[PDB]
Amino acid sequence: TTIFSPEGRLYQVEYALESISHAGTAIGIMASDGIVLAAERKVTSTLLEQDTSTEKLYKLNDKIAVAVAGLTADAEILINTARIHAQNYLKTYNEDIPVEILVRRLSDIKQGYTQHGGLRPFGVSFIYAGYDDRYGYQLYTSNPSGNYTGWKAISVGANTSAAQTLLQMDYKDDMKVDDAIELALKTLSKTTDSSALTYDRLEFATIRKGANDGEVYQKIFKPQEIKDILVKTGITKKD
Amino acid sequence: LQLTEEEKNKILEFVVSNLYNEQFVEVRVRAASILSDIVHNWKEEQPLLSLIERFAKGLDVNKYTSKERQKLSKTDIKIHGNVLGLGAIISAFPYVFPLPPWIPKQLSNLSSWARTSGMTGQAAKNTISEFKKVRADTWKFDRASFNTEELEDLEGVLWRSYYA
Amino acid sequence: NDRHPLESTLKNWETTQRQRQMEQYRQIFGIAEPMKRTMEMEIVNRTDFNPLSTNGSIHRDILLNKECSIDWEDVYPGDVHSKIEKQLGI
Amino acid sequence: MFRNNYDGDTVTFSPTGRLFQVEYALEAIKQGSVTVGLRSNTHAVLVALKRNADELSSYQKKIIKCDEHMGLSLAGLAPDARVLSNYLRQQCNYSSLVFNRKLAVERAGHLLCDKAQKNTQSYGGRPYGVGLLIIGYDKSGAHLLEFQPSGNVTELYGTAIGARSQGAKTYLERTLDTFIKIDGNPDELIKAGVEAISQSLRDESLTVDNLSIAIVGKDTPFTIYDGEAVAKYI
Amino acid sequence: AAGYDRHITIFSPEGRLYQVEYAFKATNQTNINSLAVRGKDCTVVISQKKVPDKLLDPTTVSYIFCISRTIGMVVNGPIPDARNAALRAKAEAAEFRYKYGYDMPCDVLAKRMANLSQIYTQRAYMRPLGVILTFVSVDEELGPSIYKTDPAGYYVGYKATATGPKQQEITTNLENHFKKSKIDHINEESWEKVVEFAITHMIDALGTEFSKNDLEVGVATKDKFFTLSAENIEERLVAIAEQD
Amino acid sequence: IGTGYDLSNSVFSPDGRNFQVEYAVKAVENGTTSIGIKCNDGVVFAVEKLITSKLLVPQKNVKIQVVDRHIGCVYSGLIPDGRHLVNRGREEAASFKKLYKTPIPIPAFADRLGQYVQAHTLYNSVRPFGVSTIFGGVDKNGAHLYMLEPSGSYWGYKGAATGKGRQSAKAELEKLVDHHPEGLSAREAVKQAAKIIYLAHEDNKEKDFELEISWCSLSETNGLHKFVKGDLLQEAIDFAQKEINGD
Amino acid sequence: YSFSLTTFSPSGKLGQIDYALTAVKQGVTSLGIKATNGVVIATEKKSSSPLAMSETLSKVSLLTPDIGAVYSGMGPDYRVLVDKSRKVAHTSYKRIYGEYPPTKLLVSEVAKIMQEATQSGGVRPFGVSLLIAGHDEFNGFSLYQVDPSGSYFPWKATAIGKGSVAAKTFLEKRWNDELELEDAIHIALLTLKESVEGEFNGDTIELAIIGDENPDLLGYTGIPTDKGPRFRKLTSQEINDRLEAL
Amino acid sequence: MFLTRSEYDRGVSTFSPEGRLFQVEYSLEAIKLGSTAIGIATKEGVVLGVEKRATSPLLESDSIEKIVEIDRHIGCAMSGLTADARSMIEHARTAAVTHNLYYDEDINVESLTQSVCDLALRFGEEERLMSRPFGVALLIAGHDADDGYQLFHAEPSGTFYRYNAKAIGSGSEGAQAELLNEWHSSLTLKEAELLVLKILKQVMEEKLDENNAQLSCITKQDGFKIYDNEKTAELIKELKEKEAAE
Amino acid sequence: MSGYDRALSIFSPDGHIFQVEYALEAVKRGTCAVGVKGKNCVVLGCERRSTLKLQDTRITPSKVSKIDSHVVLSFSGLNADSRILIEKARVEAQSHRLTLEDPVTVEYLTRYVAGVQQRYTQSGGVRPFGVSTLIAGFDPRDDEPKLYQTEPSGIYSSWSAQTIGRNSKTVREFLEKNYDRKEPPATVEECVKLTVRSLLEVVQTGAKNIEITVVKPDSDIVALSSEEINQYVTQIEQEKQEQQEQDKK
Repeated sequence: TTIFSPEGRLYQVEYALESISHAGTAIGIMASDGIVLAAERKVTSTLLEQDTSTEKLYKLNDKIAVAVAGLTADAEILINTARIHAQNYLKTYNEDIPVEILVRRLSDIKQGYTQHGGLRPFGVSFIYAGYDDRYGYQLYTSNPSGNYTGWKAISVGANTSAAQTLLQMDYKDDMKVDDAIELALKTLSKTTDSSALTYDRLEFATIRKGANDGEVYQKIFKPQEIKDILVKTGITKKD
Repeated sequence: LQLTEEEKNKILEFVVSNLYNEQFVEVRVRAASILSDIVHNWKEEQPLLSLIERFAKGLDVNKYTSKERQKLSKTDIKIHGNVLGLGAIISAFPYVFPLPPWIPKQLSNLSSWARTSGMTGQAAKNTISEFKKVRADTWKFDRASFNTEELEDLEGVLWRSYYA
Repeated sequence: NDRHPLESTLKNWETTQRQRQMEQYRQIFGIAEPMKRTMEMEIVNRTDFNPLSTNGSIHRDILLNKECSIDWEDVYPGDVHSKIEKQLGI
Repeated sequence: MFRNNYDGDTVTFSPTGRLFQVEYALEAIKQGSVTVGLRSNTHAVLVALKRNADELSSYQKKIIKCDEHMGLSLAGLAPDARVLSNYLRQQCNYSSLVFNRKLAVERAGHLLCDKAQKNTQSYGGRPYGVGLLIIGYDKSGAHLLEFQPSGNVTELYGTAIGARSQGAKTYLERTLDTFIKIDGNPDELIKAGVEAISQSLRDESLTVDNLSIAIVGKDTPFTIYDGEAVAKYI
Repeated sequence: AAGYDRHITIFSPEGRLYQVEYAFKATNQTNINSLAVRGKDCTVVISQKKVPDKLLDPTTVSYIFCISRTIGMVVNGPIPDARNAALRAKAEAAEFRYKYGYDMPCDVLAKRMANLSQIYTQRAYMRPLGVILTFVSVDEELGPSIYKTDPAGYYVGYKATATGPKQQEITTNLENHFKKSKIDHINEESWEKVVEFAITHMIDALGTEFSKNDLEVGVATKDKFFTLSAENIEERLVAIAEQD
Repeated sequence: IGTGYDLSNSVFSPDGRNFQVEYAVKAVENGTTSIGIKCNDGVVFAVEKLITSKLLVPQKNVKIQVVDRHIGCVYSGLIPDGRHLVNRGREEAASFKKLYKTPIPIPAFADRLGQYVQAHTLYNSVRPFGVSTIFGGVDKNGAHLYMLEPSGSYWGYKGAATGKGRQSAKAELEKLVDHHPEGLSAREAVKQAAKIIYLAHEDNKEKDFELEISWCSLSETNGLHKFVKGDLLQEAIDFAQKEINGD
Repeated sequence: YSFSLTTFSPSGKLGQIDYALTAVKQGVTSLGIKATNGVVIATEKKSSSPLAMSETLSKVSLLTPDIGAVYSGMGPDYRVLVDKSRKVAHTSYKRIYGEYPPTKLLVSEVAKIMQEATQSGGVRPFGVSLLIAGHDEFNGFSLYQVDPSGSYFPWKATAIGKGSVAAKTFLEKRWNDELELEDAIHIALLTLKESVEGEFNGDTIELAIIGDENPDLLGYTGIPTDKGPRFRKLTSQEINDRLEAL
Repeated sequence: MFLTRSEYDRGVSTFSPEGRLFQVEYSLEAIKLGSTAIGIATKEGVVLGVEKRATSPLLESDSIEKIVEIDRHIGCAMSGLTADARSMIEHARTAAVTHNLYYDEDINVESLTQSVCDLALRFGEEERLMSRPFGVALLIAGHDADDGYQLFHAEPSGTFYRYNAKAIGSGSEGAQAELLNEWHSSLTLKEAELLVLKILKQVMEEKLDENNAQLSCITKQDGFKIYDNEKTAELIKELKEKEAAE
Repeated sequence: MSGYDRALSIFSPDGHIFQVEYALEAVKRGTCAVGVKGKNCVVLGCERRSTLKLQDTRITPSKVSKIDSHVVLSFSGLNADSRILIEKARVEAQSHRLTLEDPVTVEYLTRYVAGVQQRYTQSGGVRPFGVSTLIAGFDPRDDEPKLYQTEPSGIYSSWSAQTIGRNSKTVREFLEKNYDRKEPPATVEECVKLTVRSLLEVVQTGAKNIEITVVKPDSDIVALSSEEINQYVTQIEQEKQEQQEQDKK
């Protein structure tokens, strides 16, 4: 009902934070030449359509992606608002939206749903990723409170604490995107509740530069490409 | 349940002599609020009837014409302490259901002072308004313990800016 | 003026057609019928606030008899704090 | 010890059909100083006792004017007596602009009833905490209306409102033929009210500042008296 | 009392809207049984008339309403809630005939009225009406027809629907007639035999004979829904009494 | 474990009934006794008016209200609620007369009056009207008499009684309709109305009263609703007195 | 102003929606299966009386000529969503693109309507779970489930209502990635034969398919460009003929 | 001590069985908890004064000025300062200037007092009624051509009295008793200054000086002015020799 | 209005224990923010919590926020709220010039901010902001430094030095001993040195945690980098060693 606890703390935000603390794990890592996003997906359903095109990971425009921990129903309302804002910026300025302007845009909407008592807050945590000329490769996180922070590597959702410790000891400022592929897969295999990692339990993506000077490219990996980085990395659930 | 009959007696004559404090008016109202706590804890009637007599001696008379009863109410520390002391006795009895017959009688003396538009009458208006407020959940049963003219003497106590 | 003949008519069409309907129901059925219909619409409009959705409401289309009809206004449609401090008064 | 479940909201009914909040709104009239209203065949009169909170304090206003032909007294809530009196003056002006009459005081009664009954029927407010005596004169003669805030009214030859008013009421009732005949000598209709209001003063006294008198009948329009204007009436 | 769950239209832990279940007990506040049947070219509605006080005018007691030229309904529930729902149904038929240029089907009015009941069944500040509405017509698309609508906003077609606090006996006798006859309508070519058949079933089910003033009748043919007067009912009661 | 169903208006109790509309009729059961008698060509209204002080101004405090011109209205219970429902009725009939250029049917004024009262049983933001109305008149179909509840229920009647004395009044109205099955005349209904009202005042013998009566007869008053006064009132008072002093 | 409904319970749960999934769990079962060349959606019709004519209570509904829907839960909630879902398909997509929306865009729009009912004062969430099934030129055949939360899921097969856990276990046991539309119809008729509360025949059972185009059902010839409805609702005689092959 | 609670306490927009509104009544009791403010009206000027609480040296004075200009002929003393006190005062400022530019003359002090009380009846910014309190006690002082030098106690209720002299804040009883025992229609401006300082001395507990006390007056000739610390000091010196002269 | 003052025991009115008191509790839990005036500058300083090892410093927001070319705002309490509170103030100032041919006055940037905070207190089951702020800068065509504090209730006040958030008692105690209102720090360097000494007593570890912005007349706004505040910290720590070794025993 958006009233303070006597400590000056918001009960609804704390309960929304309890909800996302169950909501599946996501890791993001910022290499010297690209960003990696990975998310672990609890497929307890055989008849759920794996090889559906998205669940945890989404495009916001041609150079920005997100991972979702939380309610996917809540996330998709924010994701569409961010997509509309990215194209409305591109229409106005003829230029691609800077990552800080969009990440904090979704952090200002999520704060409003925490102040007015007719609205429940959004049960979603986002690990944003992208490139722009103002900064370069940027990795941000945002949570049900409307707080947002810049990171070199971060986890959200379940098992955050184990994942942050594993990131901290292996992360290097000068590492390449293929080292961040390896690291994010290792971290998730060293954090997972499921017995071993496999291509349908895993959502993956990258924000590389490629060979051509003007390019930045956002491969949100199809299952067969994820099977290749799995067998190359030594996670290798292979015949 | 700790003090004796010589220590509670010292406490009483200290709070009662603070009812006639010649320099402070805030120490005269504070003392009533505490003489109520002394009186509420009495278990027998003979102390209370003698206190009622002490406080009623300056009151309970037609010795004053309305202009004396008015000008004394702006000035006189003695009747101020006696009205505050009798209101302290009345407010010590918030929830006694069959209303003791001395309460209507002593409310009748206070309600003469409640019309007097100064510091002495103020203590009486506060006494009667606090009384009606605590007796607002019993009032259909307590209205029987008063005469018709006594219930009218309880009426006009709120001199608030928004009551016409 | 230089302003299209049809502009002021089509701007106010939705309001005008309901205002005209309520006056017919007052005339044919008495003051109780538009008093009932305006209070149903008040409960539906006033208890249905969500800063990110502006695309009408499902029960308002049932109440307005618009549940199987499209206008050009439904195919061609046209800050959360500014919405909040309009809904509550500033 | 005797909690009432049915007095929280103005919209609740008691199991016996009472509107307790509205009956509590009447008990606010008993919080004011006494005012007395009375009429002959040709004049209506209001006399009102005014309180203060301290001897340094200006006395409270009790009689209000709505138009040359009517006005009112207020023994209840003063800031809420400004809401009704504003609305009555607004209606007097509406009648002179929109109908070119002036608002006959029976019609004024019907409009106050409508406004107070609306407060009494809808959630998210309170009953009015004020009783009004309205006095007026029009084509149907000298008129006196007791508005009670439940949304009701009655035509009366006289009445008293405020604390200790059963005294003044009983004097008007024992001295009615005395004031109903008076007519062309309006000062005895004023002294009739001053005897009546004097019965509610329990050895309090009238003073030049404590008392206000208002009269409205025939040509002489609605007028109010204060200070030495009420010294010849002590 | 479980707080708001029982006093507004919101789900109990079980998933029960107590505002809707209680509104189905309101429909039996009249103590009236009504019966409806389809013939070959007509549909008929027969309703128990209660006038206990000598002081009433029986010409003003009626639970049968003319909704338009071709369509009519009986209501089970309080008369204030039956007159409110009749006035809506009259307005909804009038606006449909204007918008679509043809006469409002009984199926469409039952759906339109049932969609309105779904509002009060979801909005917490709206209560479901305390009435069951039993629409009848001779639709050019579905011939004689019966459609029933309820406080939960659930509506369905019928061939012999009935609402009342003794409705189970009437319904169980109707089901046994339709089981033996196997046609889904009563095969009379004129409405007089249909009404007489509908007064033979309500006598046999309710265990009492009826006077001409203790019975109601409705006659929905093509081009007209209309109500019978007590002498037209007595012609049928006389023909029942001439047969047995 | 609790009964919060009676605190609010848009709520059914477990049995499926609005308890606020059941408490609003208790406000009517405290009201002034009043009746309407329907004749062979009209409607009579009669009321026992309690005079709680001599100050009550005479012949200006009135319980019979003339809705439109061809209809009459007497109500019992919360007086402010009857005034509100009497002013809305006047608006209703004035609208029909400006639009259709004919007086409103009494059956149609009753329906519009019964839909306004039911609308206050829908929403918790308002309470029911704590008043019952008797109203009736002469139109192009002759004489109609209606009685309307806090619930919005209304029916037509041969005679109707409301308020405190309703028991004794209903029993006498039943005697009338039984002795006069075809119906009673206009002059027989005013005399018999006074008898019924005096007999209902036997519940409250110490609370002195006035009788107020009105016509609406096609022959006696050309079909307009009109007040009963003077000799016909005194001829009714003497009938009431000689039959209640039944020695 | 202390105004919302479906607020968070201290364990991180939405509460009212949980009670809305108990209303869904009480409905007559519905189910859906996706095949290699078509899709099937199916349910039982429960009569309030045997005097009721359940040719009037359709439970399986056309959303666009290539998209079908069915429910479990409160049927009144489902009549109101289906007509908004139809209006949405025309106003948002057909009237801008001259072609009907896919079965992922219409499912998103239905789910957006159910999400708005959770995040509101004044309104309870829906008492229905919807199965939406269809075809599109680039996605191909698809089946989705939508719940009172506004969460939507793509499924190979699913069931909802009373018999749903036994139905979902049979659907896991029988589903394979090479089913055809006549096979999926047989599996769906077998699954309802276990979940049926009443009698089992072509009159009590609702069954629809999105399959090949049917140029007969377009009702006008001369335009091959227009292929004709993929959505077809099985006739009561076809259901009885297939129920003779059972 | 013994408990004395009723069931009518804490009622919002509700009457007790006597008619008592307990939210506005409990708001009127806060005239004993504030810092002391005193007003003295005379035929020569309205003397307003407030006791200062000693500040941190870092808090600069203009942050806490409890005597304020509304207009050149009107000023407020407050016993306590809140955002609502500045809201009342800035409404009074905006009301006084909007009056002067619409009516071409200076606002009557009664009419300004009524306009700040109308803000309180609205509860800021539906029928405006006296149900809940707003803000704090103001002593409004001013001078106009029609009703002269006027001191108003404007209360949280939206009602007020004119007073000849009024004290608010923690000296209220002992101050008002000494004011009513001592005030004349013969008070000169000088004697009104020594009288307010004699009253202030007696309540303040501390030794009275130009750092714990503040003075002002409204005069018609000079307008409103807050007094210089040197001027209150030479007045306080004059009080010392007036009592030493006994 | 709190503690041991209780007549005939007690009972509560509408009053003190309220949403705004719990917003004041949220403000006290947010990092320490300080501001001090000088002869012709104003310096605002903040506590960073010590950044985590995987946090990205080059994009991390400067805690002290520029509202306009001559106005600076810092806060303690809820960050999300301060972001929503700075946006309103920034557009309010840009809109000021566009409609008044006048840059926003520091006192109008403080009355507006506290003013909007007061509206979220007043009513509606919309909560007040869990935020308290320092607003500092210069008016145009003036050389007087200004420094205001605002609180969740919408009360505001002017200070020649102030501190808000965690441990602010100990900082205000140090400022009352080291800030003389007759002779304030006469030079920017001394003003910055005073804020670094003031913060060094309360910050978690050292030069990591301090960050400062210096405002000067004529829109000369200037954030100091880590390397510049490291040379201040080092100079102050040199003087501590010098003072200790200048013990005479």
